[PDB]
Amino acid sequence: MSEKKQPVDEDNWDDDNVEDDFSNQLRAELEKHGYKMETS
Amino acid sequence: PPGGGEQEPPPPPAPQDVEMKEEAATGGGSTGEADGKTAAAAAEHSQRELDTVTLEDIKEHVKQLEKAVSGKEPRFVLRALRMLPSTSRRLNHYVLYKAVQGFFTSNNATRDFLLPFLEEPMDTEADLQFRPRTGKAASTPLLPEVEAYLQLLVVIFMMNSKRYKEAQKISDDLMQKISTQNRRALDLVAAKCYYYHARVYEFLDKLDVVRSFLHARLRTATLRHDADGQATLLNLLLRNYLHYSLYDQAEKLVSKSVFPEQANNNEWARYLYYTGRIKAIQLEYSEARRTMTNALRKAPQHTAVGFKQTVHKLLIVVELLLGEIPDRLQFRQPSLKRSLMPYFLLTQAVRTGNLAKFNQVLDQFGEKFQADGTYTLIIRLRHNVIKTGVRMISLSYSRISLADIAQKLQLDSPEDAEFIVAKAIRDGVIEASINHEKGYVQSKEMIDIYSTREPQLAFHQRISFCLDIHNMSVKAMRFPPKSYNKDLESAEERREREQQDLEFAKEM
Amino acid sequence: DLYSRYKKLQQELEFLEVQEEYIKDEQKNLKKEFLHAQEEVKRIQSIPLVIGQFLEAVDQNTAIVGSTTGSNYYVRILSTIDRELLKPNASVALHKHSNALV
Amino acid sequence: PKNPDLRIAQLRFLLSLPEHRGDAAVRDELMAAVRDNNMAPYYEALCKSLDWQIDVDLLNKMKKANEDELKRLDEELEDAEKNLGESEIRDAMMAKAEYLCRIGDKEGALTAFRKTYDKTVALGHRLDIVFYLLRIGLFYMDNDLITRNTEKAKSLIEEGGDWDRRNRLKVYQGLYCVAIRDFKQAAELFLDTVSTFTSYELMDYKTFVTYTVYVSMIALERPDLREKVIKGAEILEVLHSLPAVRQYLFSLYECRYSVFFQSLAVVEQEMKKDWLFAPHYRYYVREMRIHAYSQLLESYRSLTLGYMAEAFGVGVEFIDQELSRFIAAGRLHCKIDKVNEIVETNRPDSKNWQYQETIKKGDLLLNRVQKLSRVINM
Amino acid sequence: YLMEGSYNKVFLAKGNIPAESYTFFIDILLDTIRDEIAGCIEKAYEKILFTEATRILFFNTPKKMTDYAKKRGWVLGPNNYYSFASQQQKPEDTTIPSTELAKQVIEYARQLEMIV
Amino acid sequence: GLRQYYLSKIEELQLIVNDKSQNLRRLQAQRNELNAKVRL
Amino acid sequence: GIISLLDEDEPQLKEFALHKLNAVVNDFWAEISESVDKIEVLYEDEGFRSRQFAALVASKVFYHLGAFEESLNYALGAGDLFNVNDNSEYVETIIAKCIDHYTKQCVENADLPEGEKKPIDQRLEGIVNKMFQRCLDDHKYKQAIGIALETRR
Repeated sequence: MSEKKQPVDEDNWDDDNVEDDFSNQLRAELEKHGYKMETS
Repeated sequence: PPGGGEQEPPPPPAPQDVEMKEEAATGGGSTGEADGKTAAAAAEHSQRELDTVTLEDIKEHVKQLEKAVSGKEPRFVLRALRMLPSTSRRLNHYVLYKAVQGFFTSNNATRDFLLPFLEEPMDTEADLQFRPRTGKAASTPLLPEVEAYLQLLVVIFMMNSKRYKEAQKISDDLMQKISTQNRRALDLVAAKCYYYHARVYEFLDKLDVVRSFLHARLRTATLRHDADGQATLLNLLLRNYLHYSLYDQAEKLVSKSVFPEQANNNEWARYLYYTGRIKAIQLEYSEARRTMTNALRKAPQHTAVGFKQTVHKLLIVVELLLGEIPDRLQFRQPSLKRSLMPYFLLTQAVRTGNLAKFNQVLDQFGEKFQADGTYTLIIRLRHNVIKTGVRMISLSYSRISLADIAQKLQLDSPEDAEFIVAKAIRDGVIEASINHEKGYVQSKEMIDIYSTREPQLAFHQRISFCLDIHNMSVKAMRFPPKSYNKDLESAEERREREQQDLEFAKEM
Repeated sequence: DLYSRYKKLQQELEFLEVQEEYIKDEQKNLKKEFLHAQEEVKRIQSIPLVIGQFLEAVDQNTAIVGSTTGSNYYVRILSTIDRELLKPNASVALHKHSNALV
Repeated sequence: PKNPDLRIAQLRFLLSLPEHRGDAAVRDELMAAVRDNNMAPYYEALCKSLDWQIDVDLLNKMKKANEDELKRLDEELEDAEKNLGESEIRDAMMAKAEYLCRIGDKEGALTAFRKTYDKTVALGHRLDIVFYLLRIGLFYMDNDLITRNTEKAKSLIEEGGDWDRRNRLKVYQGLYCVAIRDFKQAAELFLDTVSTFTSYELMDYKTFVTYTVYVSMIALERPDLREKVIKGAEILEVLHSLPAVRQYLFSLYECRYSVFFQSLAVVEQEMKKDWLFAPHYRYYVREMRIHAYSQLLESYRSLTLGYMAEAFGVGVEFIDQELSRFIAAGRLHCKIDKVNEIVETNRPDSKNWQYQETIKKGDLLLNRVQKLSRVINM
Repeated sequence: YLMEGSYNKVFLAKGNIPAESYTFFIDILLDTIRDEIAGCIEKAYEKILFTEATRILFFNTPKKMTDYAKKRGWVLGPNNYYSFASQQQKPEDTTIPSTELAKQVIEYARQLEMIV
Repeated sequence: GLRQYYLSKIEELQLIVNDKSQNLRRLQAQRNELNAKVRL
Repeated sequence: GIISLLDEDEPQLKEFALHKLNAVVNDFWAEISESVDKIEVLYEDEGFRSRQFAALVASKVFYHLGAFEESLNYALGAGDLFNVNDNSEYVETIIAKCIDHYTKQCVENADLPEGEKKPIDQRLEGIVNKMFQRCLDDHKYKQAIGIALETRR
């Protein structure tokens, strides 16, 4: 079995959607709240 | 010589063990059961030939010292193979050339000696009329020449061996192809040699007079026989017609040979793929994704699958062109993971609304996308990013200034920020109005789509389809009804004993 | 001869065409005929019915009951009975002469 | 034995994945590795460690000590068969296979546990063997071998009551359902917290209290948080020793919205360094943000967007970019305005959103069966 | 740039013709944009005076705007483009499902009971 | 052209036989299981 | 690419265009297959000096596209230049159209040949017996007996 005549050449899914959201937005959002209290 | 005479002498006979059992069983069968009685629509020699293609791909590697394949040719090429009383001496010749390797030294076929291994079909009453033998006795040397491909002043030994096979091929094209499956069994041998006829020519030769030779090869198809000649001669017609700009795509629309209706589940499965890229490359989006998906799920159980590495890339290129996107790494492998990471990072930007994030991809991995040959599709995704963005913004914000959306989409201009929204209503992404005098874009809260016809269309596509698979689970189910041998009523003897017992009671 | 090779071979396509049309009639005609006997078998249940009690079954569609005349019997079934309505210790019906499940 | 064996699995997580924190974890685990006859589970952990060039004499004193306990089985199996009890060869090493489960790998365990499974005729030794199969199924994360023997566990408890074999069992699905992302089951397995004893794996019962409260604040709403975990005497006094978790849970209940994020930053950081929540620490808070947002928003309808800065969490544009990405995510039923500076809510029926999850599963199951019917029948 | 809504950057490329004249081509590209904006003037717009949408193409104030304002609507008034934003006539159609679905429900019963 | 006219009909007619005969054998055995239900 | 020069109205380009319509009849056969079929216009325009070879290439190109009678009516009206060349794999393609169309015509003409009879072209009837003369003179009489029945004459 397992031929494919070659002409040319959970644990994982939920976090991938969560990797999509905070991909480049506030990863370690931990200390800006300490710096937003005196601004806002 | 001790390192020689202990490591070299078992590579002759243990292949000679298995080469008296795989193609000798084919040669003992496909001479007497293809030119012989029959090998019908349920044949075995075709799948046996598949087994003698896939085995010898990774079987041979070495340049064959100790004549371990170099002595197979002066063995296997001196074959009359006419009839059993003349092959009963040839069965000894499968053993008589073994001592030629063993007692003496043979002619070591090392890059030069293939010329005295090809001129034999005159030697000892050999023929070409038995082309189930001779077309296999073409292919049985025609494979391991081009299986290593070895590309060092060898190409003419491949070519002269192909010309001799072309001499069998033209006799297949002209002389007595009726009902012996001489076309049918050798259409595979046509198709299987074409991939070696291609990769030689896709290395150092031309491409295009074979095309006109392939048209006459296609011309003689479908008139005389109508199975597996309509199929392989069109995928092998497409293989560089896609990779050229020649017309060849509206031709395949008006090609009647779109359906050969059965193509052995592996040439059929990629057939929908080669025409799947055709509708993709000429802007037919929604029709293409269903024949991309059907091209993915009719495929076998192999692991080194680099064309499946290509369709799994291409299948959801065109769905990024439409909007839907599945989790692509849902079958991620140690060989699939490195082939996804640039392309998976591409659809990371599409599901976001950023604009130069696409450009952060298109310089970081612009060179990789041409290596896969997909760049002309990638460049037009800027229209789809901004229509994804304007749907995201209009669904998030209700009353947003048009001089705010441009700074969020880094458009650098509010004067065309009206203008994308103009085609966004022309295309019909968002519905509601724009106060151009003020600057805010209001939107109506459109809820309760539940009282609209449109979820029934999501039903009616899927109601009728699930009734089809219930039909197919009936239409593919009534074949094992067989050998229902005899519904016995009750008996002959016990029926008569029942009659005698009844007559006893009536007398009583 | 070669001229008979086509004339006799088209002669049986004439002959083959009826047969697939013929069994096409009988895919529906037996269903309208099977439903006649489907109700016809229940004449055995008519009035004069006696009472036994289910004990066990040997196999598919054949069982062992014990009559209220005291003697046990090895009896047959009637096929319309849902078998999964049987045996806590099921009171059954028996034919008054041939004495099988009703 | 396998009773101190889970702390080893946490300390192996403590070794590798904190990358800078890799010095005291390779000391105290090695403090437990080159004693108590451990041989097998740390060869690649030595490769993840430094060189430690002379461990050969450290191995040879222990593989000999491995053999000394091995050969005294080989000095027992012929004296236990000469005058047989209840297969006292097996009956000796039915307790010493769990040593060889710790010392060797699973293979010396799996052929000896299934050996002695046919020995005992009462389940009271059988069902303790199955718990040993579960606990190794967590270390080697045998997510397919736990599916067999959990049913093979659960099939045994029904005869008898076996509540120390049932309530202990509920902890094992509870730690498995929280290992996978299944929180509405994990609070349901952690429902009792009464007969959940001062066990071995959460050696503080108060650590088990911290785990069952973190999963409860997702899994259930507030007709049930206002009755079950706020009123339980068994749950109130055990976090009375905790100043952190008491303030963290009640700030959601007392509507102390601004201080809610302060300890949420503490828990989520602690959730990262903790084992077994670190696979899903990014999924937790984004569900706790959207639960803290919509709790406040479903009270009113015309709440302005500049009120939530000084009362709920500072940064107006921080609230802006956060609410924009959740309405676009298809949840948090409201609709924000921008230039008159207000947030409007709506109310949808439980029809459109309930229809949405149906069409996912209908496509998913038909994806399963259409792909199946191609695979079978060629 | 003609694919998305961008129109100004299109005519910034009509400020940038580097290679040769390209004159007859961009004038057809003028013409196929002229009806496009005269198409896309018909969106949900308010009152526009005779300066704002008078300069959205190119023109200062010729009678060419009267060619467009009498071709389509947005009626010539006191410095006004009148909005006939109705979109009201087409809904409340039960019959169009009631013809089409009565066809489809029978098609369900075809591949349900009768042997095929 | 009797090779290329007349023999072009033997090659065609056998193709219509080799599936319409298979249509029968599927169909008559489909009745044959149904006929077993009736008499029994 | 020679398809664009089919509106010259100088006829000598058309005979220069049809010089390329035979030897490379397989590669831009893709091109002038369905988009351009303007053979029949010059076929009817009273030049003529051509329309002879013009009906050949449409008898080529409608053949493979399933329009066999569209090839066949052009194969009838092409005249001598269609039938001058029979040493190829193409002569089997055309007598399996025409003679098959002939014998399925003559079965209808075995019923009622008198009154509203079909316009039997002299090329439609003259290559029937000519190929039958090719059978009488090539030694085969197991098939010379055959078509002599199949002509229904």
